[PDB]
Amino acid sequence: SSGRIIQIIGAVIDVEFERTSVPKIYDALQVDGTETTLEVQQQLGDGVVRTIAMGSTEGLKRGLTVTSTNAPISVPVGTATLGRIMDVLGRPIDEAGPVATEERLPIHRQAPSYAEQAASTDLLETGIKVIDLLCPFAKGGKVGLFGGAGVGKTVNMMELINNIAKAHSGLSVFAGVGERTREGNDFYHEMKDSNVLDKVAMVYGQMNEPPGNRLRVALTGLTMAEYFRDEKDENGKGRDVLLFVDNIYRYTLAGTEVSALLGRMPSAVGYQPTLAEEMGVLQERITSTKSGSITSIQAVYVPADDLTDPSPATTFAHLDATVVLSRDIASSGIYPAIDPLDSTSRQLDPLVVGQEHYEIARAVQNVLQRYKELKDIIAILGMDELAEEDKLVVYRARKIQRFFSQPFHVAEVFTGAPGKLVPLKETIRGFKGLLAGEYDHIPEQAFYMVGGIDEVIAKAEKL
Amino acid sequence: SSGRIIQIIGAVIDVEFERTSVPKIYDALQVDGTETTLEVQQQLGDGVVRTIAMGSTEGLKRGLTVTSTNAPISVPVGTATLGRIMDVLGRPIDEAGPVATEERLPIHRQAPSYAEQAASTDLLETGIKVIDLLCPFAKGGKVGLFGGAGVGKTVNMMELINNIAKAHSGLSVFAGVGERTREGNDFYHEMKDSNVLDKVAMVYGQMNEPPGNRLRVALTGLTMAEYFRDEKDENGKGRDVLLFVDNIYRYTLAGTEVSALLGRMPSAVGYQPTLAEEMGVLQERITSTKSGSITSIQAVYVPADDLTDPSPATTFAHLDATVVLSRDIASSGIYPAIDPLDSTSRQLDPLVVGQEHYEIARAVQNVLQRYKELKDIIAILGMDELAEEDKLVVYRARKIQRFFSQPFHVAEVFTGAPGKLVPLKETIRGFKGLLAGEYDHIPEQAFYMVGGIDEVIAKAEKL
Amino acid sequence: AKNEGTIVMVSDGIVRIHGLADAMYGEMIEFDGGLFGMALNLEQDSVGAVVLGNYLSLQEGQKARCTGRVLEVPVGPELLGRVVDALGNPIDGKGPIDAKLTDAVEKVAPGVIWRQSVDQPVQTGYKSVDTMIPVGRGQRELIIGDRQTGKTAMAIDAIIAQKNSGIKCVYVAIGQKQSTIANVVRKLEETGAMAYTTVVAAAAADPAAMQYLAPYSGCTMGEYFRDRGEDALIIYDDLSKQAVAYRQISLLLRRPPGREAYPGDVFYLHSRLLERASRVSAEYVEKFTNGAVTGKTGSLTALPIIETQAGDVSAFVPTNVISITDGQIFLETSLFNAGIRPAVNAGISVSRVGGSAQTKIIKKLSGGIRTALAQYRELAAFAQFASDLDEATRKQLEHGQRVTELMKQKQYAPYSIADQAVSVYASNEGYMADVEVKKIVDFDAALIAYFRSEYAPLMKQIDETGDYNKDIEAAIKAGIESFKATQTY
Ligand SMILES: Nc1ncnc2c1ncn2[C@@H]1O[C@H](COP(=O)(O)OP(=O)(O)OP(=O)(O)O)[C@@H](O)[C@H]1O
Ligand SMILES: Nc1ncnc2c1ncn2[C@@H]1O[C@H](COP(=O)(O)OP(=O)(O)O)[C@@H](O)[C@H]1O
Ligand SMILES: [Mg+2]
Ligand SMILES: [Mg+2]
Repeated sequence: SSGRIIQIIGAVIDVEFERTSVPKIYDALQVDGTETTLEVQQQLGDGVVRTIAMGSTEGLKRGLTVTSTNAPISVPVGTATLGRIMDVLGRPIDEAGPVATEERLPIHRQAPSYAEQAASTDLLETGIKVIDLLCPFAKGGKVGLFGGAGVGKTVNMMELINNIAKAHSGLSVFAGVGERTREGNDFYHEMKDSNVLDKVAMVYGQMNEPPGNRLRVALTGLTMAEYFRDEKDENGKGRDVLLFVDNIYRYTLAGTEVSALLGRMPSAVGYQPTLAEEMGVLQERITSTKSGSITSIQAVYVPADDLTDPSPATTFAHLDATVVLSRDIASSGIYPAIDPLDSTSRQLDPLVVGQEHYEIARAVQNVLQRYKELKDIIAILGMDELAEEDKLVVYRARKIQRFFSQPFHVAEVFTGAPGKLVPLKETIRGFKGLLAGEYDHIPEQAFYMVGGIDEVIAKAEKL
Repeated sequence: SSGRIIQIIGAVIDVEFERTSVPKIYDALQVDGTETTLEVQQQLGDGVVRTIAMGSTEGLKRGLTVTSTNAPISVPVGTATLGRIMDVLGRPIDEAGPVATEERLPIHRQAPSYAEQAASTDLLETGIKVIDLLCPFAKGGKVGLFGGAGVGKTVNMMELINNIAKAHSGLSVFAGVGERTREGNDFYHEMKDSNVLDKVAMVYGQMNEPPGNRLRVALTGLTMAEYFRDEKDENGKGRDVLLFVDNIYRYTLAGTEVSALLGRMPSAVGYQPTLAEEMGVLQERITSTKSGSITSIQAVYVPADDLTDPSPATTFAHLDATVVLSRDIASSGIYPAIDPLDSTSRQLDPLVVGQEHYEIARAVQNVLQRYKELKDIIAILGMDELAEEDKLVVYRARKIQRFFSQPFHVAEVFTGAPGKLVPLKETIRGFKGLLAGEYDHIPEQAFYMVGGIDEVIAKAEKL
Repeated sequence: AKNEGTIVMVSDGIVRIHGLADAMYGEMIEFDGGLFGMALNLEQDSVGAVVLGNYLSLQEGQKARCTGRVLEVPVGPELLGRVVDALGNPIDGKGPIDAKLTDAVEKVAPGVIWRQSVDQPVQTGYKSVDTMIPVGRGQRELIIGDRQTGKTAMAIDAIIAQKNSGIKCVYVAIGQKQSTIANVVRKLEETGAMAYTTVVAAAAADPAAMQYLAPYSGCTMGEYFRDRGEDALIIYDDLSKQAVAYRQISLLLRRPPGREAYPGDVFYLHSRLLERASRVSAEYVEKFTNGAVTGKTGSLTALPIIETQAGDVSAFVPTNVISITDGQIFLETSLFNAGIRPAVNAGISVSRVGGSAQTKIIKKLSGGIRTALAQYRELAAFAQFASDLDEATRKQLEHGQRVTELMKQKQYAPYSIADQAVSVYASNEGYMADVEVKKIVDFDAALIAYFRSEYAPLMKQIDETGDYNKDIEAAIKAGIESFKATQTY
């Protein structure tokens, strides 16, 4: 009923069981005297299986005794996991006692079948004007958020958490797939300082942990998010749940690491043959179903700034939107710091987003492009040519660029936690009015740090 | 006891001994009834060792008998090796009888420790304009010449020997590793024609020999130089030693040729996995300690004109002065074809060579870099649109690269012109005058293949 | 019988042992002649071990024993001013090292809850790095470039600039020839910076195991100070050579290779080493010392070095290190050959910590440098067409050229914060716009020398406090305007 180690090469352990009792695939094994965990991956005949260590391996010898739990890895779930920090095995690492619950679910599941898919497509409001107009979000879809070299992405994630919570709590879940420990500590401290810690469950997989943890932290977070999704209220409907993964690229990097460790033939670039398989199987559980929905905001780090590598090409078939950040705009004083021209979305269909929305977005983008082209001609010649032409565009796009600015609720250094969670209709109406020309004569410097048209009107009459 | 041959593949042979008489790792064995010597490489267990033959393996059969010597390969040392020619095994090949000494030293030994290291604190002049200006030598340091096939490594080495070794007061060792036999015969007769044959020792293993001879031929010359370095006289001080090595790349190539037959797995572009270790083991012995000093010059081959190739890239870090030759300069008729934007030296700092030398070198390099930058816009577009300073820079840079050519003494056969020797003071004077702008009316044809600036003036006036 | 074994094969530094049924992973193994090994491969029938000495004296048939121990090195404030090898054995010939404690070489990083944010600065002495790419205590910043670009000079200058800040330093050399190590040690001793520095040396002739294991022992020596309420700074001179040695060891043990023949877990190798540098909270120090140290935090900064091939930063190894670390400092060959020294490329150099690791005055002052350099960068194409350009664009070009000339610096000449503050303030207000592009360095040196010569109290106050108010600005302006006239360059 118990097996013994016969081979230890790196993190790969071979365990020899009896001919009758051989653990199934994905079973969880525990070594007798230690606190390490192994997960079965293959069966090689004669009662020999190939496993992987769930942690460090130093301190093991051939001949130790291993017992099987006859079940996959199971983690706690429920409301009791809110406000705590847990590892890939669900144990607390915040020094606050054990997690008080008894509901356990496996982390290996099948995707929802074909019939369970939601019978409609709907959008999700966030609060940020630029990302609500130029980069519409999809309820249950996936958002590919790239860009940024030194800008404050983590505070943006926290403010997104607070914005959705103000719209609706949703019981978000954070899963840092290979995150910097100091950045994770900063994120936890800043969430604690804003009392939003009571509606977020956190799973941490560090950079220095074995690659198995780097793969499985996302599975643990996804299982918790699924359990939160499948909780129904008195009406009988489920919750919309937000999920955060710090980098999808690190997930594929760890997958390539593990596949290379297990001795498989590499692919065209050097990845695993099963990149698409693993990425799809993970990504097919992030969907909107009949009861509730699960969204996904994930950072993207393009490998070597090339869009022909398989790493972003595989993901691009799954991202429902694209968002980028600008370092210069961050240094320019505009706190949101989102480049409009690069950032686009697939949800800009005029049938679903609205014909007026489509027209206004396209016209604003074209006006901004006209502003972009004029700078070179200004630097070469000047405004001697541009008289009665292309100057109106200059002022209009000046106020357009200043209008994307927005004060942020969680941040208190530069504003006193303003709401500014205006509906979409306000943003579309304001952009339509600005394009039409009623606010053309309004000074362009009154557009900074303004939420609605009434606020900028009050500013303009104030100065 | 004695062993017997059980398998031969090319240059690699393995022998089977009894369990109680297996030779050590670097022992030497002899095949009975033949003049073939084998050197052990690995111990494979069950009383079996793997060796490398030091000669041709034709006429060798399975089942012969091999006797051990219980010692490494030992070669003669001392003053009896001056004026003689020896092979890898230390046997004379000049048809002049046996070597008249008795001292022997093993060719394998450990490198000097960290405590017995000295600092080179003396400059050394050569009479070559570009080397003196931009890559000064140091007495007791290491020099390397990098270049492709047919760019001028041998000619520059011979000119350096002519300029330095002739006016030397000491001893010299010359090692030939995988070069042409005609060059060796020419060098031997050139030294014998003069009366400097009594100060040099020669070891020759060339490209027509099996890989076993080419593998270990540098260690013999290194051992002779090492013995000459640590030699004292009663009431007499030590002697300075000059060491010349030809194409140290053939040592690593011979190491590559036998890696697969020894049972290893290839790395990088088909290289052996122990490239850096076996390069460093040899490179750390060529050095100057507290007791005695060594000045060495090596020629490094660059395969396929690729400076990124692992062998030269690994070699780059073992030298104090690096000279790089380029085919683009050579194909333009400029000799010596030394690239001035890729040649460095540790002596080029203002504390060692003075302020004026440093400023002259920096200004020259800056002008050359600016011209290289301007080349593209000069080419695709015209030349009229350039700024006047750019035209001046172009003319000055062209004159500068003209002025770096020099006729050698050993190149009189190729061109028919007598050689020239230039002291560095005239070089500094001429380059300072050129950068100042005093010679802006001289045609650029007058700077080609001359000595000092006075010859430039005379040639321009004669034109 | 379970702790005894016989050697079977000996080749290339790898020894296969028959027996040793109780050997653990990473356990030390002793040989007959006094040499030590390390088990790395635990197969079904044999054990593969690397030798930590030299293997040429080992033969088949000898005996090996398991010691039931792990790798350890001596630690404490006695290794300062000493040169040791990868195992802590002195090689400078200055007598035995008398240490009281030893610590393991393989360790885990502190937990996430025990950490703290980074808000203390570290000065490197360079105007370019300090004012645009600041480095804080507990950060991990990478220096990357081509061969012969000046990485070692930057690292050694950073070490030297810690003379008065009172933070210990460690220098690790991997795969270098001993002459360069001796020269570096001599230069360190010349400037008086050897009293608070330790050197760990693994030369090119050393076995690959020592070159592979040196950085971890250096990290433990550095962690000694972090675990007791002080600060430290470690420097690895080449992680590429460590990766090469690890690749050789892995290939000799017949493990499956991947891209560029590197093994699968090179990323793990670098990450589990670079994750050990951080800042810890005061509670961690109180718990570790059992109340001996009460109200202080500790930190450990890392400065790894990576060398690229022809400016190809898309290779297998450099990408992992770039992703792991926070910031990067890029040095370029074209800038170095053009006279810009140091050769920092501000276009692609970042510091994620940012202004949170700066003094108040430098934080207030660096904005003008940033914006001026950006505006100069915006017009790179039309630098060769100055005839056809706008006059305002011409003035922006002028100011960018002046700043670029100002950014230069010499070697072994570190700057205190007061010097950088004075120079940057002089540049910002336009006092440097009336001189030519040339003579800017002479003007800067003359002004700094004058200020240090007659304004000692102000310089001492700025150096020791770092504050910025109206009085300080007025005094600095008065001094600068006094220099502008009544003096020579
Ligand atoms: N600021 C500087 N000003 C002038 N010269 C400098 C400066 N920094 C470095 N150098 C010079 O540049 C050369 C290369 O420096 P260094 O040895 O530090 O480079 P490296 O990148 O470590 O080289 P290697 O390719 O051998 O690893 C040396 O001659 C050094 O004196
Ligand atoms: N200073 C020079 N003047 C004229 N010809 C030269 C000079 N240097 C090199 N060459 C030519 O370049 C060729 C290559 O020379 P050599 O160094 O012998 O070959 P390699 O560069 O392959 O070692 C020679 O045949 C010689 O004719
Ligand atoms: Mg040649
Ligand atoms: Mg260096």
